[PDB]
Amino acid sequence: MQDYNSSLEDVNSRKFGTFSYLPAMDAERIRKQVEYIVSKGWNPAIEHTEPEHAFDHYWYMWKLPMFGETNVDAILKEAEACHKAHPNNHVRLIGYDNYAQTKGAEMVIYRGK
Amino acid sequence: MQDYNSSLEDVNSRKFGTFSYLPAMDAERIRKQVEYIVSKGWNPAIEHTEPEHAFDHYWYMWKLPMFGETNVDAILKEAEACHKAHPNNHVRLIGYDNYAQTKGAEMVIYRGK
Amino acid sequence: KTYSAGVKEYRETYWMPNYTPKDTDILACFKITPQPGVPREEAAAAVAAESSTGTWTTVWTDLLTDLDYYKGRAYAIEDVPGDDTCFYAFIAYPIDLFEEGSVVNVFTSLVGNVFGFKAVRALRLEDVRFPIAYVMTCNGPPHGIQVERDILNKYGRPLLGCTIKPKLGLSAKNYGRAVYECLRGGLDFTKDDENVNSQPFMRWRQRFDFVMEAIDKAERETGERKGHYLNVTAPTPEEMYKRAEYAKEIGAPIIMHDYITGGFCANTGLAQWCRNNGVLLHIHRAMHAVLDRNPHHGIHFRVLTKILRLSGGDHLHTGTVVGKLEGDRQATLGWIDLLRESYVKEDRSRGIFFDQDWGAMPGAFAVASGGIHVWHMPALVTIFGDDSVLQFGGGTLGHPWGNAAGACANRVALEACIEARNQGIPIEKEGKEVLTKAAAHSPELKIAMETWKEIK
Amino acid sequence: KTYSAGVKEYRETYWMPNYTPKDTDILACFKITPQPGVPREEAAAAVAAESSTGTWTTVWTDLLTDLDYYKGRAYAIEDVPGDDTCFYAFIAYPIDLFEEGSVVNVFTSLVGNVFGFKAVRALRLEDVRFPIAYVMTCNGPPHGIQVERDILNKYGRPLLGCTIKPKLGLSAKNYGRAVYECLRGGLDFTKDDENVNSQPFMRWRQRFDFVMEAIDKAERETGERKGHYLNVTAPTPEEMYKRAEYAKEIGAPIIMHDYITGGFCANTGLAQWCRNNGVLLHIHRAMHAVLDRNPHHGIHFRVLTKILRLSGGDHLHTGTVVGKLEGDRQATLGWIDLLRESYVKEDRSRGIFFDQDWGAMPGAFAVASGGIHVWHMPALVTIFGDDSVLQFGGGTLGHPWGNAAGACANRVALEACIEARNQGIPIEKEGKEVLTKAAAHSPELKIAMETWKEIK
Amino acid sequence: KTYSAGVKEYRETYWMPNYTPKDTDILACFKITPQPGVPREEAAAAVAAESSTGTWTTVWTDLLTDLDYYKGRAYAIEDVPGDDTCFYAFIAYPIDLFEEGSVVNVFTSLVGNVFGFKAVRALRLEDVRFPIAYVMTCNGPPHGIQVERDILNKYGRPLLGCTIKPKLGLSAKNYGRAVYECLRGGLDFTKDDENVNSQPFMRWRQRFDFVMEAIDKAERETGERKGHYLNVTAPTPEEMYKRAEYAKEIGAPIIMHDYITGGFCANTGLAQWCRNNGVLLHIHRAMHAVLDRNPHHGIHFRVLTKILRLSGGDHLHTGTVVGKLEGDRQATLGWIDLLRESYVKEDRSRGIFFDQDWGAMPGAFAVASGGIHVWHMPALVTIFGDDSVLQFGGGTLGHPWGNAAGACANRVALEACIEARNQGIPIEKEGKEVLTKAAAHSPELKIAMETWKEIK
Amino acid sequence: KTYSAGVKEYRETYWMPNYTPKDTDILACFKITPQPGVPREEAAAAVAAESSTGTWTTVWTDLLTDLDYYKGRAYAIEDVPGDDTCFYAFIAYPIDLFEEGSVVNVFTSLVGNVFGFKAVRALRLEDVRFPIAYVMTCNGPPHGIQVERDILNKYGRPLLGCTIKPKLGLSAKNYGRAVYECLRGGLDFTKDDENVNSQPFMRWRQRFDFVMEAIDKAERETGERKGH
Repeated sequence: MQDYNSSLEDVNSRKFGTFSYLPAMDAERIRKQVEYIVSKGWNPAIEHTEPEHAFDHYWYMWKLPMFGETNVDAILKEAEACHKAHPNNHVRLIGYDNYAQTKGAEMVIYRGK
Repeated sequence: MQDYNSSLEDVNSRKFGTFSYLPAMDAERIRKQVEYIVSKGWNPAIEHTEPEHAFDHYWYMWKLPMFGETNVDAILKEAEACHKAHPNNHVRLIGYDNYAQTKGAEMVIYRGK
Repeated sequence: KTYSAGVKEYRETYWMPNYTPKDTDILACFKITPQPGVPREEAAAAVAAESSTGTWTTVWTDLLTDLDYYKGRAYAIEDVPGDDTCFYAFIAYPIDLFEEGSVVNVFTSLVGNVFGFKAVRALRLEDVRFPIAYVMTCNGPPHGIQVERDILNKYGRPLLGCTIKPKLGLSAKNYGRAVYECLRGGLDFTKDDENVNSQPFMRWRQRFDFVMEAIDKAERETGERKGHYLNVTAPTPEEMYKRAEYAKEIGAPIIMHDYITGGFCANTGLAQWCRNNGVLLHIHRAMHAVLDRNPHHGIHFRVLTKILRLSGGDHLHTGTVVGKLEGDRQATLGWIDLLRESYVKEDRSRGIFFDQDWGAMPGAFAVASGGIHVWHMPALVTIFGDDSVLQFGGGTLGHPWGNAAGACANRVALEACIEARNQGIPIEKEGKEVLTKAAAHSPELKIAMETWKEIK
Repeated sequence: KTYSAGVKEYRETYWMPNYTPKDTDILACFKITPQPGVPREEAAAAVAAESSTGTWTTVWTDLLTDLDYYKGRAYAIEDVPGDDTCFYAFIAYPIDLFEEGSVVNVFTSLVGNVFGFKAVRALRLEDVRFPIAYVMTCNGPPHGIQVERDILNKYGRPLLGCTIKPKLGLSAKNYGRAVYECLRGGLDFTKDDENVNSQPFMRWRQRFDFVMEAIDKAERETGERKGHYLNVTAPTPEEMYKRAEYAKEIGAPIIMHDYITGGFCANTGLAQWCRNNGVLLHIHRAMHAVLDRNPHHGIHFRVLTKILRLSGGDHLHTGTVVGKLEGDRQATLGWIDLLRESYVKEDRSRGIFFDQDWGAMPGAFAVASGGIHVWHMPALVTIFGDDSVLQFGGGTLGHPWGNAAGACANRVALEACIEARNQGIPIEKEGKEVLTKAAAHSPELKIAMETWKEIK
Repeated sequence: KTYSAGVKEYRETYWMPNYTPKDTDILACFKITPQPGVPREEAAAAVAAESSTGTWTTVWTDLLTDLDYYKGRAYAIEDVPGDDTCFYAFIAYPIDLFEEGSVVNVFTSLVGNVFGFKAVRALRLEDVRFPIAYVMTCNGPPHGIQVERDILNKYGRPLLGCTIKPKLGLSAKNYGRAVYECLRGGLDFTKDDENVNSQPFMRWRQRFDFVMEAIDKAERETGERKGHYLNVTAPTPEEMYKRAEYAKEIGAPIIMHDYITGGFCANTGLAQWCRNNGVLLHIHRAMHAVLDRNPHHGIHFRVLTKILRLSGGDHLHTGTVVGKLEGDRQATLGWIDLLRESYVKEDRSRGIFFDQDWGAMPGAFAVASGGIHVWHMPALVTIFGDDSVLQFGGGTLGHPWGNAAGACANRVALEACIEARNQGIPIEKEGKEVLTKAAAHSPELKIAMETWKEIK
Repeated sequence: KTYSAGVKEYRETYWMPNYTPKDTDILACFKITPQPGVPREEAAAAVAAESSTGTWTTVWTDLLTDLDYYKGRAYAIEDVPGDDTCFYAFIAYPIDLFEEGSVVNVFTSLVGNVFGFKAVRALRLEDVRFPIAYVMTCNGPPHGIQVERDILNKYGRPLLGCTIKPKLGLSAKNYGRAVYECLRGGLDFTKDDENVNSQPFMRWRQRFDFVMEAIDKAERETGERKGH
């Protein structure tokens, strides 16, 4: 029986949506998520934000959503480019579902701070 | 005739409920309070919080309340474990009165900051 | 039954010695000092008739309804232990006689006119049994003890308060300065005096504003929740509600009302308002001694305690036991139980003539006040227990070092007494040594103990 | 001038035998039965201090204000004629101590806590001098005697009323039938009993509706304006105002309130509402005997009369003089004068310790009720005069021929007494012959006189 | 035609086998168990007549209007696959028969009286076709799935909730502590039990306050948006709206209503209020099993699902599929589609007798709850998909390490199942291995898996 | 008194055959058709648990409160006369469990979820004892029989009513004409059908207006009070 170990002062207590309660995604896990987004026909997109502003509804869009993009490697290189340009920012991978007009998927693939 | 010596900037001016106007409790006084809680039939519990958040209604629960626990030494060791895990936090000892659904007792047994 | 005009005795109809009270009946105990020559049963039946459905002469309209049901009836007479000039009469009233959720109606019915009846020399309402069915129609305390402790985040000890003195004459800013010093010293509450409503020297809005300024500063300084009973007692209900609304607007956690002088109607309305708006309600019992002091005429304070609990209040002034006789001490303990407990058993030694069931209606804090100081801390802690508010008006402002030091002295004395009680020390037996050991670490407490003499 | 902590006697500060009361001071007379060993001046000063600005121990905040001005002071002590265990203390309070237009505040200040003070065995507030400056801040009666007579178009005689009996148990329609019979018989008013608010057997809206039906029928039948005091006494001010608003909506000319049990706050609010809405306000004095009966403890009814006149009421129950002692007769005449007159001079024989100036504040009708019947008509007419309401609850419904005949008998008796008084007959000396000559033409009056015994 | 008084059979007028339903007709399917001796067509026509415009005997007012148009008509009869004691009757009602935007009216018309008709032994409303023209008159969900996900900023997974247990008995502060622990553990939502409205042990305002305190603390601690379905189900609509308004005032993102026990009128009003005030509406289906459990009598839950979607709700409890029959599995999938999809095609295997067009009316979250724990995570994720709320009341509070650990275990299980599903793993086939691999990194999940038995 | 996680049976806590109902308890009689193999006491205790304070697995928050008081308890089981597939379970609920003056709350608590519980094949709520203490918290009928007779001035007989037919399809004026003819013939009341609320062929304000026109004409014609 152990204490849960979450607190207001512990910065590791902050979570960032889907898959933030799992171990940080490696390259193989990120690629499988990109493949899932493409398989659904969703439009991949990359957003990023400073960790202090992660609660905001709107993160910074990295360029434009890669509409109609099915090349997994191209999506991965865009996410990596955003990570290099903003190494201290959380980087989110998004699959836009234009038919439901929702984000079919959203997950932080590069954790900041 | 002396000045009262309390101010907004002096961090020692902050108080933390019952027995905070008395000298900091030593081991024997803490044991006597635990014995009182047990004798009342109340359920011992340990909470803790960062000193800046001591005003909050909800502190962090240290594990679960030791329901039906009458071993004073076990309660003391749980409080000591909470203190060791969070040495900078205030640690509060609580006796839950389940019949009145109130805290029959609540006192900071380990002062932080 | 037929209509026969003329005057008839009350005994044959309103005296039923074989009546068994129903579980829904309101029961009343009247200590009756009858007029000489009037038999006991006639006096009891007269009280029952005049309090429920009786009239001095037979009226035909009685036959349009079921008087056998609706009437109040005296069902028992007992001797008063000791005094033989009076006797106890027990009267039962059907629950149908009263408007639901109206302490105003029950009070008016019981005490409206029987106290001036010529058949009795004197009359004292000793106790009233409110059936649980009637209790559940009343709002009761807006929050009660447990909810209030949760709101204030204060546990394991009585709360500490202080009425600001002088009762009148301070400007709003000076008043707020006194409030701030008291609260920063360690008191949980400060209090408007009962006659502080809105005076030319301190208009109520200014007092509310500066009190809230003081509360905010003290809370930031000490890190403990603070309050001040802002008196909303007002000439009219509109004014009372306006002051309550402003107190809510500025974030006041607690307000105060004089429920006897303001009246039960205004008090019940205010208690419901407090429930609807999440504001604690402190009840001051001004004028109680006009009603309850005389042992042979008036209304015993335990009845007023029950009435207040039904009408609504989170705190109620219950008086201090210090300096009272054993009978008075027992009566005080009884009405404290009536104020705070879920069920109070009949106890003739305490003057509790009826079992009082409160069901799930929460209890209110018992408030001790009046000429008390640090030397009273042990006794108070022993008598009232945790679920009480101890108010030190003069005992805080009369400290030689000012309000903050006096508040700290009172807080240290209370916490020392509480810790010693938790450790198993007999606090009332040896309060001097507990206080002295505490004062060894508190100069404020030491000089406070020197300021006022020991009481024994 | 300097702060010295500790307990000091009240006599040196709050006893000023050379003080001359100001024209704006509120003056109070307290009959004090002091605790043995306590000197008279100490007791009077203690009463003054505890009622105005005093505290049991010296507080430094006193020096932030002008205590010499704001304090209440005892300025005179007199012996009570007869009894030597008590004495009269006269205390002056500056007008600044009180909220303007607040009988609640003045009452709370005067009677809030001094009645429980340990220095006195017993305490009775005998009289209060309200300065004209304070009187003009109070609303007073919503209409007063003259405005009410103009509204009702009734002149040259006392008004006649009747409380519907039994006090409780009638359905709304049966209640209205009784009201209709009374009003058609010749009464000006009918009245809800003090405890008729809204009961399960007769909810208030139904009672209001059927009462208005009865009033309309009786007014059409007799061609005279009729009324029924609809009781708006309610658990909360919101409910009280709702019932008052409905009474106004259905055209009720007059409503009723129990100003002591309902409370002064609700009553003052209702009086202002009645002024704003053109509805007459009848005030019932339920619970008065709890306060005013005991000659050594409590509040004399003349104080309550002044309070009611300031708070507001068009009628006030003043009690019946018949069967009272000579001192009680004089006291009753005194408080009737206080209720109705523009200026009442000091009269120790009547217990009027102060000149009371009412300025232009109108007086209220004095209401006589309680066990009275036709044989009381002469005395009542002699005692109360024209500006009164005589209420015959049992005396009307207890008539052998029903409410209409009893109302006619009461009306004939009143009109015969009034005509004989106008003709110069000594009505109280020869009331039997006036009533007999009247009964020669009124069978209802004849059988009413046979129903109840002659009264001397 | 002409007026001929007397009783006539329903079959000749209300049975039209050649009728082609219009695109605006409301269509109903009734499983009829007829009384012996009654032919199928007579029973179907009786249901149609009693549900739309019929009467037991001919009335002349019939001829004042065009009941050839207004009447409901049975147009088809089919055999129930399997059971031969009952048959399906398809009835068409013109859209003019119903008040626009009133599920109350449509429900009352369809189920008001036909279920007690003597011509049938039993009756079950299986399905109702709401034409798009009628659908567009209804408010529908205040926000719907996509708007809710945007408000909460939660995508790509089912939401996680938890009802606080015990259902009753917790004080407001203890309740809030439980809420805080659950939310800080990783749950999106906590939930009031359906019977938590305002109890003596926890009044609603206190619960709302402490829940909001818990929500704020958890949101600050985790950085994720949190909510708690505050139950606004109340005795009266005024009380319901008061509680909803207070929830909005304190910033509550979501409230809850029991739409069957509270009623469709209150629920529709609350859904419109939620749209007007931007508050999410969680709908609890208490009492549903009284209506929908019996396979031969009552109202199938797919009808109640359509009714709720029209009346308005952002979430709806749809039940858990685990432990259901194959037909029950398919029926559950069908009504989940009815709750969430824009268009649902007829599918007899799912019990969907009609194509249901929802147009642009958004769908609501499907809520899974009831005796579920971590071992159910795979199946749930497979059955409900992303647009669902999975509620673990006991599965969170019943964790051996408390609410935070149980919430973390449920969150880890959900996220592991979602990631594995996104990776292409067959989650329902191999849920044990996915959960075990997840538990390798989550001690909370490991001990949760040990706490409750594996499900297969 | 100690927290032990896991699933436990309902019978040991929620079945109290020696419990004597209090005068303030809400009592319920459930006709339980139990699932085969489930003992009667377990079925009765399951109904008591799920309707008051129970949960499918032990939760630690139970120990923060007095479960021995707040719980609903089955205190008696009887055989249904005749049918043996079902039995009567009598369950007592403390009055504290319910919001005062809320039939919504009491109804939700009793019938909210137990009717779908797996342990029972079928369940019928036969009777509920509302203690007088709870009854007095409810508003009850706005007027009741005696007040209504006084309002309507009708005594010594049942009142006569009539629902206007056809249930739907009449215009407001034609509806009012039918109302007038009924009322003038001697009926005390006419009645809207349950599904007459506000339809395109007869909007409610129009129906209300012409009904009142009909009522006034019938009252003047007959001299008796009429209603619709």
